[PDB]
Amino acid sequence: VDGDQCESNPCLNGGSCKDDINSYECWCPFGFEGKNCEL
Repeated sequence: VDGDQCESNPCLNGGSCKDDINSYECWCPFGFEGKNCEL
């Protein structure tokens, strides 16, 4: 489980962590952006 980028919900504000291939993608609610939804 090396593609366990959704271990401790890295994304912020109250977003979800989705996986792609090797790395992850965060899914933020409508109005938030960033790598780990920081804005």
